[PDB]
This record gives sequence, C-alpha cells and structure tokens, in this order.
Amino acid sequence: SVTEFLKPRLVDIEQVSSTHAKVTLEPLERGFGHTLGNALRRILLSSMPGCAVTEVEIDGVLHEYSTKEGVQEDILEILLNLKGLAVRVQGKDEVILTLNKSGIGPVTAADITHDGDVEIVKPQHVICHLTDENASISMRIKVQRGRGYVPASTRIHSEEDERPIGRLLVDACYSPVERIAYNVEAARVEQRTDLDKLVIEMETNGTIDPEEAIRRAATILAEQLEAFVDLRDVR
Amino acid sequence: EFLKPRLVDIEQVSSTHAKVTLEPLERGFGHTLGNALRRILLSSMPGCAVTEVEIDGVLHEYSTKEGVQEDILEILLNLKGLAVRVQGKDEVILTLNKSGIGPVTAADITHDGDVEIVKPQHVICHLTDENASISMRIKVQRGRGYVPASTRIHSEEDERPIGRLLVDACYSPVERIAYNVEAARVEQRTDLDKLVIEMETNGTIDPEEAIRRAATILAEQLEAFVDLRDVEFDPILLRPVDDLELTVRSANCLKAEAIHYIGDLVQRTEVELLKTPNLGKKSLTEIKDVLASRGLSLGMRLENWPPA
Amino acid sequence: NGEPIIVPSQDVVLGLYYMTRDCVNAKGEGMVLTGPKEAERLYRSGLAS
Amino acid sequence: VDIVLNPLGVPSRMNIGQILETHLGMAAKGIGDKINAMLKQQQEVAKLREFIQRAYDLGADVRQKVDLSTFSDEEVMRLAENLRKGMPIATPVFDGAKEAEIKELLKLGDLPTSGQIRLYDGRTGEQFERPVTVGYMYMLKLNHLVDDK
Amino acid sequence: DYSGRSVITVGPYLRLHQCGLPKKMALELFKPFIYGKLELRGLATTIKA
Amino acid sequence: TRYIVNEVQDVYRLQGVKINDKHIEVIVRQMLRKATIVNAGSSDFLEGE
Amino acid sequence: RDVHPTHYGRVCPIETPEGPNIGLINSLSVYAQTNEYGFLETPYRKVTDGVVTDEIHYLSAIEEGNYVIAQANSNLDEEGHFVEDLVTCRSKGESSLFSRDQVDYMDVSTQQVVSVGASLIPFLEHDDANRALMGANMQRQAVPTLRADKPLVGTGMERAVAVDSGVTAVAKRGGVVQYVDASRIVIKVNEDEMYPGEAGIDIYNLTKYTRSNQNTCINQMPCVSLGEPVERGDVLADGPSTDLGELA
Amino acid sequence: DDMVIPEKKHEIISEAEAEVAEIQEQFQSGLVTAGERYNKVIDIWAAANDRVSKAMMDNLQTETVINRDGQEEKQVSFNSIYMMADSGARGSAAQIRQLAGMRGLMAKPDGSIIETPITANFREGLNVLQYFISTHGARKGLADTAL
RNA sequence: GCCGCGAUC
Repeated sequence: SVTEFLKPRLVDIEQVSSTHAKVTLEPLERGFGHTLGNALRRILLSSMPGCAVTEVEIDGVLHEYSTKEGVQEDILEILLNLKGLAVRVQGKDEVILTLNKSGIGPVTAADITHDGDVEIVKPQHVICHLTDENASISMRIKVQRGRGYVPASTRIHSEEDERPIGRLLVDACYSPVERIAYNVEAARVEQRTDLDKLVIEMETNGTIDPEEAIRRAATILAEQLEAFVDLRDVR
Repeated sequence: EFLKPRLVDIEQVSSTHAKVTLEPLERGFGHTLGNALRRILLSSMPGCAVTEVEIDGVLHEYSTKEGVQEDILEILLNLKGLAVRVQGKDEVILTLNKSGIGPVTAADITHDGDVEIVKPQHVICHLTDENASISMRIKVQRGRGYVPASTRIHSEEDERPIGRLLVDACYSPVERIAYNVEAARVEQRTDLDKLVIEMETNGTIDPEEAIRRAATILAEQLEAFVDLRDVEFDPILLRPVDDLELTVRSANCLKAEAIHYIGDLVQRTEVELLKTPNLGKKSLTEIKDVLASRGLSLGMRLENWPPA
Repeated sequence: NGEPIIVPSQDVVLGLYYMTRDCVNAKGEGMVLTGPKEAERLYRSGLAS
Repeated sequence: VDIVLNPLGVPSRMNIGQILETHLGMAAKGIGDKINAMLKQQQEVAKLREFIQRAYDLGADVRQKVDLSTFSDEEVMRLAENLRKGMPIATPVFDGAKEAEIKELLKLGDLPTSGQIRLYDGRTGEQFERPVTVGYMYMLKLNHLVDDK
Repeated sequence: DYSGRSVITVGPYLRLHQCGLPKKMALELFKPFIYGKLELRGLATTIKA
Repeated sequence: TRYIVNEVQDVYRLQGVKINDKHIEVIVRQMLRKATIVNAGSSDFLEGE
Repeated sequence: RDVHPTHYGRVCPIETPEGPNIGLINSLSVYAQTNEYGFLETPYRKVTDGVVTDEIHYLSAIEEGNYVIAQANSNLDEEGHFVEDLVTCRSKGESSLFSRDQVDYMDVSTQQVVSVGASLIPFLEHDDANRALMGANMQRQAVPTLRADKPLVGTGMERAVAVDSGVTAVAKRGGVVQYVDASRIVIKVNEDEMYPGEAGIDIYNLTKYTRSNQNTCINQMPCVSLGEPVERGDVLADGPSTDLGELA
Repeated sequence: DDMVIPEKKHEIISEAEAEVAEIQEQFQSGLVTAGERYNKVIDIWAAANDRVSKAMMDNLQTETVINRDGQEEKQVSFNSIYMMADSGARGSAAQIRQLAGMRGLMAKPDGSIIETPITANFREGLNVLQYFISTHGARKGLADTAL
C-alpha cells in the first residue's frame, strides 16, 4: 500500500520527420503529470548542454547598422539566419570558422571551410544570397559551447568596444530545443478514475534526437538527487 | 559539470515548523527542485490517522452520551485531528478509559508498546459528572492520501457490527510547505543558488526524512524516463456435447454435422437445421426440450468462438 | 444573421486581449528572433514579457 | 487559497460588496493571525492586552468604547483564544467601514494596503504577473444539491 | 423516455463536439443497449441475468 | 414588403440585434395569400380563395 | 408591483420573490409595526427647534405625509443641533434640502428602510439593488453545516436574528450553571431573585438531532462549560447555523 | 483600487450645485416658470453626468505612464477593470460609469425623472434615499423582464 | 387526478 506508486507503462511515441516527436506516458498518479512535465520542460528549456554561434565578423564596416555593401539582405537579416544555424563540436570549448564565396549564388552552410572537429547538421541552411552580383562576401564566425539560452545583454570583454565589434552580439541559443510543451489529460486504470497521463511534444533544431533530449533531461534531473537517494536506496 | 545539492544546515524552529536548506544549486534548478519537492510532499506523504473507533454505549454518530459535554459527531471531529506515530506496525489499537471531572486528552491513552502521541494536550471530550465513564477503542492505520469513509468498500467484506464508527482518514502529515530561493554565500564560484524549504507538519514525520522520501519518489518516477525506447464466457457454454443425455440417433447426426460443443448448437435457428438428413421432427423437439430445460433456447447469436 | 454564434467570450477574450498588447518598456526591446517558436521559448523562460 | 472566483462577474453585476468584503475579511484574518501567533509564543498578558486594545479602538470616530482596562486577566485570555481564528468585526448596513478604515485595519496587521498579494501558481510555480486580490469571503452552501437534481 | 436531467458545469478540456456525461445517467439511458451487448457476448444467456 | 421589413428591422436594429431580411420576408409571404376576386367564369365569384 | 415612496420604513424594497410574485410578497422592515386599526407605522424622533430629542413618535403612512422628515445619515453636534444649516429631508413623497429650523422629524437609524433579510449583508450600499435582492433571497436557502462558523465581517444584526428566532436556548432567569450535559442544562438561580416557597432550579431539555421541514437536521450544542455565571437573556445552546448566539 | 475616482468629480458637482442655486434664485424672482426651471435643471444635471463620465474615461484610459528608453511616454493603461471593459469580455463603458463616475439621472415611479440625481457611485457609499430611488428602477426592470 | 403554496434557471 504505502511507498508504492503507479509507474507509467506502455508509453507511446509518434516520431515525425527527424526532429519532431510526441511522447506520451500513461498512467501517472494524480498530480504527477504536471510535476514531471513542468520539471522536464524547465530543464530542457533553461539548462541543457549545446552549441550555437555567438560572434560574427563581416569584412568591411563593423557597425550594427550598415549598408551591407549590397548583398540583397540587411546585416540584421543575415544575423537572424546565423542564429538558427546548428553545429556540433567534438571536445572544444571555442572554435573559429570562416565562410567565403565569390560568384552569383545563395550561400549555404556547406560553403564554410571544412574542419573535422566542427560538424554541420544542415549544410543546406541558407545564410545570404551573395553580394548582389559579381562580388564576394567574407565572414568569419566563432561558436562556443554554452548552456541554456543567453541573450545579447552585453559583451563585457576585452577593452572598450574591441570585443563588441569583434562579436556583433549575436544571440546564442545553446540548448538544442526549438519548442517544448506538455499537455496533461485524464486516463483511468481498473476501478480508479482520477489518474493523469502526460503528453510531451518537442521539436529539435537538430544534432539531437528528441528521445535523446528527454533522456538527457531525465538523467541530469535524476543525478541531481543522488545526495538524497543514495542512503535511502533499494539497492 | 553540474554541482550536486547537499542537504546541509537543517534547523528546527518548533515541534512542527522546520527549515531544510539545500546549499549548492545551479541557476534555474532551485525553482524546479523546490516546486517538484513541494508538490510531492503535499500530494503523497506516508502518515498515520484514525480509521475507525468504538465507544461503549453508542450506536451511531448521531447520538449522545450521558455525562459528556460533546456530541459523538463532535468527538469524531476532535479524534480526526489526533496525530500518532507508530513503529513497525500498521493496525495499532488505541484503547482509552477515563473517569472523573475535567477534559479527557490523549495523555491518558493507555501506554502501548511503540506509539508516540505528538501532543498530549489534544482534548477529545469533556466529563461533567463524577460517576459517568467513557470507554473507547481507537484504531489507527497508515496511508498515503485522503481516503473518505464512504468511498472505501473493502472494509465491508466482513460485516461491521452495529457500533463500529467510521471516520474519514487524511494520512497526510504535511499541512503547509513553502520554499524560498536566495543566492549562496560561495564567493569562489561566480554566482551560486541555495534553496530553503520551510515545512510545517503535525510532528508525525522528520523533515529530513520527508525530503528524502520526496526525493526517492521523484527518482523512482523519473526512472521511467531515463530509458524511453518503445520506438463464449458463460460456464454453461463451452461444455462437451455429450452431456445433454440425447438419443442415439441424435448422437451420430451431431457428429456428422460436427456439433462438438454446446454453444454451437444453440446458435442454430429452427429453419436451417431441419435440412439436415434424418434429423426427425420428434427428435428435433427432443433437442429443443432438453435445451429448454437448461434455459438455452435455439436462436441465440454469439460474437467470438475460441476453439476450446 | 450569418455571424458565427460559436465565438469565444469572457475569459478567452480577456486572455487573447492580454496576450496581444504592447507595452512601452518591458523585458525585451528591439530584439530580433527567428520566429514564433523562439517567442514561446523566451516567454516561458522568463527572459521576455 | 480555498475558493477561486471569476473577476469577470464583478464589473457587470456591480457587486462591489464582494471586493470590499474580501479586503475587510483579509484585514480581520490578518489581525486574527497576529493574535494567534502572539498566543503561540505565550507572551505576557500585558502585551496581548495592549495589542487587543490598539486593535479594538481603531477606526474613525467609531461608537465602540470597549476597553480591556476593566477586563481582568482570565477573560482577556479567553477572549484572545476565542478570536484567534479572526477578529469578527461588524459593519452596519448603510453606515459602516470606509475604504480608509479598511486600509488602516490592513496596515495594522502588516498586510499590503492595496489588498492584493502576489500569488504563485500551484502547478508550474510561476509568479502571476499581476497581483491577485486575496481575501476571506463568507460562502454559503445553498439547498440545491445535484444528488437531488 | 430515454431522457435525463442534471445540473451543468464547465469542462474546458473538452473538444467542440464532446459533452461530459455522468456514468450514473449512462447505464440508465443506455440500459437496453447494455442488455443487447451483454447477450451478444454470452455473459448473460438470459435477459434476467 | 419594403414597408414591413424596414419597419420591423427599425425596431430590431435599434437595439443592436442582427436579423436578416429574408427571415422577415418569409413571414410576409405567409401573410399575402387568400386573394379576393372581382371577376368570374372559373367557378369563382366574390370569394376569398 | 412598484415601490411606492411610502414604502420607506414599513415594507422592504429589497427582499421579494423574483419571477412570478415580484412586488406581491413583501417583508416588514426592522422597526415597523401595525396600527391599532391595521396600518403600518415607522418610528421617528421628535425635533424641537434645531436640536433633535431622544423622544420617539410612531407615524403612520398618512401622518408622515404632512411633516418634514430628516435623514438618518445626517451629522449631529454634541448638544443635538444639526451641523449644517441645510439638511436633506423628505416633505411629501419627494426629497429636497430644507433649513435647519424647518426640520420636524428625524430618522431613527440607517437600518430603518431594510428588512431583517437584507440587514445581514455587509456593504449593502455598494451592491446593486437587484443583486442585493438576489443575495437576500439566496440567504434564506443556505443549509446549516456541520460546524457553525461566525462571519468574519457582519452587520451586528446576527445576534438579534439568532436570539429572537427561538432556535437558541435563552436563560429565562438563570444564575450560575450547575451541570452541563450534551443534552441537558441545569442552572441554580442566584438567591437575589427567587420565587418564595419550594425554591427550585431551571432545567433545559435540549432537542438533539431532529428532522426539519426541509429534511435538514436541527441540533443544539451547549456553550457554557461548568460553573460559569449566566445573566438574564444569555444564550446557552446554539441551534443550527448559530455560533455563540450569532447567526452563522 | 481599480475603480480610479476622477479628481474633478467634486469640483464639477460643486459648480452644478452653484448653477442649480442660481436657477432657484431665478425661479424665486418669478421670471422663470416651473417647466422651464425643471427642464433646465434636468439639462444641466445631464451635462454634468456626461462631463464626469468623460473625465473618468480620460483619467482611466491612458492612466499608466511609463518611461521609455528616453524621457517619459504614456500609453493605454493596464487597469484590470479597463481591460475587461475595453476587451469586450464583460461589461461596457455604460456599466463602468456607475462604478467610478456618478450613477446619474434615474427614475421611474411612473416614467418621470427626479430633479436631483444620484451623485454617489458604488465604489463609494450610497445613503438611504439614493439607494431607495435606485430601487424604483431596479424593481421596474425586474418586473418588466418577467412579464 | 388535481388544487393551492414555496423555490430554481
């Protein structure tokens, strides 16, 4: 009677494409659905290891607002495009990658210089549509491994404005989660009628299977409780 | 690369109030852990509460006892708030007898083996004359959540004698719990988070044990996430055919038609089996007669037919 | 009259009105974000209003 | 909280008695909670008597001339244990407590004067953006039960 | 007949085409359907059962 | 029909309710039967049919 | 079914049934009574010169249409004069502002207009008239719960409703209580007032759980514990939905 | 506190009372008939009601003034009652006018209008006569709806 | 087979 709880069995997973998943767990005891959903959502959203671009350097003027030398897109637009880029780095805190294209044609992520340590998941991602015609665009990017989401509040690095111009304050989305949202419905087992079922919906920016994202969130939450569960453990 | 919280600097304010501190925490984990622990502790915590009582002269809850200052219904309400701590057992019986003048409290409950009454000043009734007595037997149980007296039926499997009073059970020792998030005093680390959980119980559970119980409940619940993967019933039927004491002529006819089970015969309507060779008008009546004796008239319709 | 009789009212209308309003100064001004997906992430994280 | 009501029912039905009653009951329960906490520490009779006296004569030229000076020791404790759940104040029908008096009563109990508190959600634990008016309202259970309907 | 009557409350988890019906009004409105399904599956050979 | 529809809608439209003109013209048609006759020859004379 | 301006202090303008019977069923106001002939009166205070006396005169519907009647919510001075030279009043069915020397009668209290049912609504003036009607009608339908619970905010009229309803048990001549039971209360009357001969004590037989007309239960639970002095008119047992003589 | 009281209510009430006193003096002079003064007092009271409702609306619409990145700026207020009224969820400006502005002219013993209106709102108190006067309209509406 | 009375939307 006491100390025993209904564990979720026969879960349902409906994978869509390669980054969209709708996980479902049933049945959970009354009130546990909200607790689990909120905890996993907060962990997946606010604190998760990942990588995203932080600094860019475009040859020419370094002001935030610029003429953009006629690349058919404003520098704000190409800053927006670079934010959604998803990268993978193998055991390096920071790394610099440079892109260069000459000749008419939209730029993709595959045109960055090849590095065996930096892995690109979506090389067809479009950044810009070349400097109008008969011109070239030079841009070097730096990407570092972070955690959660860090907006472009400030640089506060190097001296004076050397670092802010050297970074352009690109927003960083380290956590590889595009959207996580959970819904708790009602399910019943045997005579009991008031039980909770949890429906987890998540889309990923790439580099991680949504199953793996849930697994990482769960394992870090569980390992956060070792100091309390170690002594009072079944095994 | 994540700091692990350590339960340190636990302090007790009163016999019920308690503050538990979790010193090392990351940026956003303080609120997450606080909310999860608060919900777990408020929802499902083991505890002991009175399940049913038995007073000597009463017959139901809507009566009165001569010499006492309160109704039996009121006495059940003062008993519902009684909190006990039992060790090693779950069906402890608390018998109390008292005579005289003045309030009767939990302090005069007979001293059982291992049962600690958290507060001995909890009044449950008042006596008003010298010569009247009250003798009751209280049964306490261990549970997890709110269990009303009306809802439970398994306790009625054995008949309850007239005189057994049923009282609702709460089983939740935690009455109030709130958490607070502050900045840790660690200066070598840039900014660290600490969590303090103010918990107010009825004294039945240890705050550290309560936090441990919440943590292990959460860990066991999360264990299902760290490995996702996953990507003819009536006894009268289903009987041997040769049990209806039929005639010799029907025995061979049924074998040729392959009626080896009772339920197969009952599904045949009267207009179609007559086409069977040498069925017999009088013999057909015999099959109908014996099947009417069991109450199984010809013409029923089933859905599923297992081979056995 | 042809108007949709099944139309949200009361709390639903209040919620939609509160969601679609503009404040002169709040958490997040002039921020540029990829799309509606980032708007939910920023709001649910508390970094924006 | 024990009951959650819909704010959308006040401005159209013009039940301002709901809001003022909730604020005034919140003030009364704050006073009762102060007295209960004071009884929890079993402080001296003089301090409790002084607090009850300062909480009884509060108002604006009220016709209430009660005083604990003519109250002996044992009845003061009985009164304080009788109103630990809440100071049961009474506002006559058409001439009663004003907004200023309710605000002073709230301030006496160390409560927000505006009558609204920051309420956290029970499920997600996220602070509600606007303050929510929390108070103690007297709710009756009518004689129209579904068990009979 | 085959009609019930009870007080109505609000269900926000419901779809646009769903209404919450108590299981005590059901099993009374749908009694003959229950008899038919019980007899079809062989749980009760006779109607009295 | 123009008089009745406008006069009926005038009372309705003032209180801010929307009623389409067809629903008023439908009722008017049922008010415009049973004509009188000022001729004969077809087994009808000075009667309302 | 309309509220005639002479329904001021004799018939409640709030409490009345809603749908079919509105305006046909009324409720007497708190201070109203009947004439020797059968006409409703209402108390008023005589005003001589500019000072309102404490003498009380009972005015019928016909008589009150001649004098000039002041307002209950009008300020006074220490001696009794009005604080302003201009005072709102009611002359003959209408209301205007008159001189301090022209005032002839004074309203006894602010509860005069309302009835008993509408008197127990705090902040009644802040409520709409129809919503006050609905609240007053709905108060008469609440079922008495298991435990009585006093209103944290009331109108002071709860005690009068509870005491005079006959539901509670009031000590007729009680002195010091001698023995309190869950069903009986016996009081030994103080010696200062006794009936000569045979002495005697006052015994109350409380009525335990008993069916009411609307199938609800009627219960009486004692208040006094033991040896508690009890004065004339004190409440000993509080009936259904009553806490220490307070309608709850 | 969400029923923000206009600060100019008492001043315009005082000026309306002054105008009413002036017209009463005019009637005492004998050059004004009863009908003329009655219609004029109804007109001025209606104008005062319109003015107080309008002033309440200006005080309540854009009450919130919040500093931008530079200097100070005003915008539509986040008052909960104003949000409920403007969003159309429940209530309307007419019903708001009876919570912070004056209640205004109201009378139906037979269909006439009393000269003196109800100058108190529900946020503040109402004395016996103002409540008793509003009872006429409330009872008339409740009886009309049922019939 | 109703008649009165009270109540709900």
